[PDB]
Amino acid sequence: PLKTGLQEVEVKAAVYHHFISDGVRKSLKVVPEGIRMNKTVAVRTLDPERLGREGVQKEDIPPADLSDQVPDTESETRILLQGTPVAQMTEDAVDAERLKHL
Amino acid sequence: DEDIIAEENIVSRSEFPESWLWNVEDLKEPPKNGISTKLMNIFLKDSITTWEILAVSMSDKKGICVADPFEVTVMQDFFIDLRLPYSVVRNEQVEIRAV
Amino acid sequence: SPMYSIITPNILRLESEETMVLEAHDVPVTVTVHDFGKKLVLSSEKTVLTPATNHMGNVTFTIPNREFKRNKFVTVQATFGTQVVEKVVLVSLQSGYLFIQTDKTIYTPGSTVLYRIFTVNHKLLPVGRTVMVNIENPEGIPVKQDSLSSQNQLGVLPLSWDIPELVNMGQWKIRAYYENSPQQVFSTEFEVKEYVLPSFEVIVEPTEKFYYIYNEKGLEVTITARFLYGKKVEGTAFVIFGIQDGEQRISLPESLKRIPIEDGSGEVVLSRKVLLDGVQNPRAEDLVGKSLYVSATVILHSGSDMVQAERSGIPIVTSPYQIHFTKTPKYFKPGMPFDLMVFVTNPDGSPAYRVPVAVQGEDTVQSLTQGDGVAKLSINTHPSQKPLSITVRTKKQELSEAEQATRTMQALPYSTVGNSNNYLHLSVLRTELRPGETLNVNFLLRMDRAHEAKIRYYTYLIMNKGRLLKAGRQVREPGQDLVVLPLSITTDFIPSFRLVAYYTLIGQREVVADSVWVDVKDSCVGSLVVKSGQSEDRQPVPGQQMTLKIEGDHGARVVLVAVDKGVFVLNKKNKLTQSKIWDVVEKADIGCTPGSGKDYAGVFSDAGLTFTSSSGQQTAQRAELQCPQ
Amino acid sequence: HRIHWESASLLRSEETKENEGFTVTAEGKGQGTLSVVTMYHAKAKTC
Repeated sequence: PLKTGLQEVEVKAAVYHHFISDGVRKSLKVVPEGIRMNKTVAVRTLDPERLGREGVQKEDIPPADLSDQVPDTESETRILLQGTPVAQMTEDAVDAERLKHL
Repeated sequence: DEDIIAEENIVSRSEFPESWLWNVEDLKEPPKNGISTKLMNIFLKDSITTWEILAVSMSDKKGICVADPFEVTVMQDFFIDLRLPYSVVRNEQVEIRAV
Repeated sequence: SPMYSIITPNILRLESEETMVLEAHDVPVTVTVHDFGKKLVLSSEKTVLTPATNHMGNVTFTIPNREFKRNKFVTVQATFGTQVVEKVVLVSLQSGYLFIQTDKTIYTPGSTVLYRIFTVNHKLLPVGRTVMVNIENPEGIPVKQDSLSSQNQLGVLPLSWDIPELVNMGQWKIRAYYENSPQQVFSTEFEVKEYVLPSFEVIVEPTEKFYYIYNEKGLEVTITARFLYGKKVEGTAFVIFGIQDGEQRISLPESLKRIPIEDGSGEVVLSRKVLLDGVQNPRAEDLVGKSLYVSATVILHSGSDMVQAERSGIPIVTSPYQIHFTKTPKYFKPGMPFDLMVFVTNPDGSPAYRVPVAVQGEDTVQSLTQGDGVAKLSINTHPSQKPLSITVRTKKQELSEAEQATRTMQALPYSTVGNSNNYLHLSVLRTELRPGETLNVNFLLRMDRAHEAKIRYYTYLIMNKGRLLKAGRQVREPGQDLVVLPLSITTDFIPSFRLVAYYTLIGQREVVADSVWVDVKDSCVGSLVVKSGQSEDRQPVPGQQMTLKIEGDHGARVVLVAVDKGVFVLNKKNKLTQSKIWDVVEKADIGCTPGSGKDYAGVFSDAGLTFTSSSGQQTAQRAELQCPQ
Repeated sequence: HRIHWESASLLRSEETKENEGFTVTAEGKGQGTLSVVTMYHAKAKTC
């Protein structure tokens, strides 16, 4: 193989003294050289009114290193955002288990 | 013809899917003892295997029922099988086989 | 004027139609539904009772609202011209089902996923409501969620998703639920893993499902491999064995064999010595309760393919049968004979066939089992009120006496007042009942021996799918002790039903009752058939066309899908079948006890039914959602 | 975006084909988490 991506392969066959023949056409993949690894750049928490300045909180994300990248290859960056349900303490009063003296 | 068959004028099978006929069909033939019959036509693919067909019916007076599997066998006489790996590393010797 | 009685389902489901049976034992009556403090009024109905109609009120109404967001109750009241009777019942939220179908079973990155959702109600009929669907990755955090409505579609929802190119691997889940009741969810699983399609299939099978520990031939298995289009195969196979304990696997390295497969047939044999030496347990009897499994690999003569097949769960036992008491009433019958129904199965769970049972205490009291592996027996009572213990033992011939299964069961008495002690049980051969056949309910009866010439009639009800299907009334003339009900079995009775009957006697106040559980054959009420309308000349050829013929009921929709048979070799779990539908609908009934409780309140409240009387002779209440255990 | 109570615990992802500086701001009230992951092909210079 010489180039990455999808490639097509054809094979043909014919039979002597009879009118029968066949042909197949399939495809395969070609991928670069090396190994695949992921690098964690930044993990941050968001909590306005306690870490920022008057509600608005601003951050900054430095660029990644990518020191030993394979030549002629493309990287990919993903940003994941999530919320944490923090349903807290101070629940109801004492349950109805020992409310039989009322 | 007058020339022994060389390899210039033969078409090649190309379609190799894994699941097809994702259609929906309705029955409105006039009844005959409560059984309606519909006729449909299908064009087979270009694989040599055994296809399995399953159908599910859901009316308004009886409810929901599931049919039984049906099997269709596609077969030839002289043919070619090709086995390929999933992925190949660039710039490396690779061997493939044809049967 | 003497009494007025109301029969009601135990739990009523919102947005449906329910019934009450009113029995005055020429009066207008009215029924009304109020909330619990008092939310205005829900509904009310008016009816009249006619002496020519035996004073039976089959009052039906539809239960509605949006305020119904723990568990809650509702009060139903009824005034019969002058006197009022009321009762409080529970309200639930489960209001239908959801079925999910996917075209394939295993995918690759970059492909697409296509699935369908079917919505049905309690009676298994199309409905239209709002649903929500989530897709969950292996860890558990949802990736994509969506909301949909299925109005004006007769109840089929198609959808689609597209797997990315750079995605995780393993097991992914689809979870769907109604918008109204988020407490109940329905789920489906699929796999994501790169692969390449195989070319032939391999089957491994033993000769006996069990494994008697006293055999000198060990365990023998056979190997059969075949191409996809029907022709035979040749090659070589490697086989290995193992031992499975509760979440544990041990591999025996000494048991690895190579065999040539010609025409798709291979034989493997394992001896006692290797099995004994593999473990550190010279005592054979310590091995009972641990299972075996075998693994095989097949290679071709051209060095082109590699297929693996595994069979797991060969039990190790000393008795080739098993006894059960899952469907036998627990409270016996003082004086009158007591009927038992045994259940015999193979060790793998498959029902047995043509094996005799008996009782060690008595003699010649024996029978056989039909295709369901159920045998019917009867036994007399002392009739002292001391509880009795019964034992059952298999009496199969041509087998040694030391290899017979047996077990024991206990019964409890019935607490009547004044010794009326009247029961019900059908004296017909418990066979494979079929829709369209007939049943003969035989009232085996024993009234009080002194003045049994006062009772005029009985009342009986049929319960199915948690609703009152039918209520009857059969009479008799004084001096009789056996009457028959020629029931006509229709298609709506599938898959099982419960018959409950009772009568009232003048003392003080007397009411006596009993119940029976019966099952029918399971199959879809409709009929769908798919076949080849072609002339069926020879095998087709790629690129050709053919004709497909369908037969089904008028005015229905048929959905289709075709899948290659090589995918099922890789992963063949979590498919769709009618047995699954019946299992799901059956597992969510109300009354879980077979029947014949401790007293009238017990028998009435053990079948999901509520009885209220104008004289205060009512039944207890329940406020949970599932029966214990 | 807008994070509410009902839609919580729903992973929200965005993609990029190049590495440059960012700027993210948050307003309102609550807690949340943000992560950045860069993945690429490396050089690892045989059965």
